[PDB]
Amino acid sequence: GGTILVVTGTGTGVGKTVVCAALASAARQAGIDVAVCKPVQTGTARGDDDLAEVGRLAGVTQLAGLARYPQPMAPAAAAEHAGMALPARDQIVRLIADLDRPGRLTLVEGAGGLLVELAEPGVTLRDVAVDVAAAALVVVTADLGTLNHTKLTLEALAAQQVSCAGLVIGSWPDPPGLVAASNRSALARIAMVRAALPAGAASLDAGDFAAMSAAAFDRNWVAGLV
Amino acid sequence: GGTILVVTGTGTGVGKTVVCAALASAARQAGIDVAVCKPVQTGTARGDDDLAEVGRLAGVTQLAGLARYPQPMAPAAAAEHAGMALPARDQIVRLIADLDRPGRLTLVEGAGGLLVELAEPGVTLRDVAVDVAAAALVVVTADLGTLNHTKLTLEALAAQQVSCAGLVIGSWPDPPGLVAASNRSALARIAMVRAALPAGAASLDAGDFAAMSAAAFDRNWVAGLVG
Ligand SMILES: O=C(O)C[C@@H]1CCC[C@H]1C(=O)c1ccc(-c2nnn[nH]2)cc1
Ligand SMILES: O=C(O)C[C@@H]1CCC[C@H]1C(=O)c1ccc(-c2nnn[nH]2)cc1
Repeated sequence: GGTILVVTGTGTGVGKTVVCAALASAARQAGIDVAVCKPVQTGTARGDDDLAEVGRLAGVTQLAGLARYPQPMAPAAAAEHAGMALPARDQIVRLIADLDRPGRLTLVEGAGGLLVELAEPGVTLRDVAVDVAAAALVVVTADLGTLNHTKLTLEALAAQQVSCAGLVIGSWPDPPGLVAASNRSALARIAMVRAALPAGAASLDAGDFAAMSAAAFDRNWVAGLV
Repeated sequence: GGTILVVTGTGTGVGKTVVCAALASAARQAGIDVAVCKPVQTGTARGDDDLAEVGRLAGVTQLAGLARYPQPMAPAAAAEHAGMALPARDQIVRLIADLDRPGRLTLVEGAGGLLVELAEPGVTLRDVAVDVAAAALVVVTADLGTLNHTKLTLEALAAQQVSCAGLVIGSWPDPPGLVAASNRSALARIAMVRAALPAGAASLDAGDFAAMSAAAFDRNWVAGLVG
């Protein structure tokens, strides 16, 4: 096998997709083969497609998914509004395990936060992480309230013995501000801050995003992932 | 002693203060003596005074504060900016113990979410609730992402055997969209929703706020809080 990392977040809209793209770009530039799995995607009616984002930003081609739901809701709510169940737990775990191979970094992007239901009955990305023996990278914001949501998420990981690979601030503001600067210092006292992506990084073209990603992550940490 | 309830939330600005006032108002209309304490209050340089708001909204007179910091930040950050220390864990416990009283409902309003540090080193409202054997009333939003934060908060409570007294939706929109309606039904299956306060309840005057508060909570549940 290779390395499987679930990329979760403290909640919704925190930067999970752009962090997945940034780490994939950084890993590829270190020579690592990268695959990204988005088991469940919602909000397709308005055009949401996180895998296509990763492919355009980081050039990844191994992009695996199982289900797409039109409504921009939690997967279980989007599934219910469409009248079709979520995928099975076996579907998600086996897709991830089949993606995994030696020399490869396989990133699993969840929907919303860690305890969001992704499969029936009540299966979350935390359950998936246990099943595939993956560590968890936690995407956090720099905004008011992030320390509480980070601590809650890390405790939920530890409660099921899921290792934490570190934190990433999904959007670092410019200029930072008092709360943002205080939060970044405190976040590093909670867990290892692997990167802070500049605000607006999701809008970069592929070449600019690759330069940003290469500078945002520590090269020794990236190469050490596989 | 009486009944101590810590009033926490899934995060910052979710309605902890208005829920404290609503439950205080509902208990006072049932004849229950209510005290509300605020161990750590930040944002005083902005005029934030949750105790003053609770008294203004619900008519609570027994209001007890402890630590006050100017900046509208997390307690640890607001204290550091002011060159001040956070209170001790026992100081928060003493604040609550001196209010505790048979026949009285003592609400302990937190700052931000459950794992926010209120005392050094890393002492949170969850630790306080263990010290004073209080249940925890969790204020949640109806907005996108609330189920995850609610589940995370309830799991944190269980991890230290802090009983969950229930959930309160801090602001319930009218009319509710698909997300808000979905979230409420899902929330009611995660735990018992004690009330869903209408949006803008914080802007009601004394008379209207009391009428809203009485209608928002099950009278049997409120009455059974204190014997
Ligand atoms: O992936 C994201 O974060 C953004 C997507 C964009 C479209 C919907 C978002 C989503 O999938 C989502 C996941 C969980 C929850 C939730 N958790 N607890 N209550 N509701 C809400 C939304
Ligand atoms: O009580 C509230 O929520 C509102 C008050 C109003 C003024 C600041 C708010 C506060 O006290 C507060 C508490 C914790 C955090 C936090 N948690 N994790 N990172 N930062 C942020 C703010």
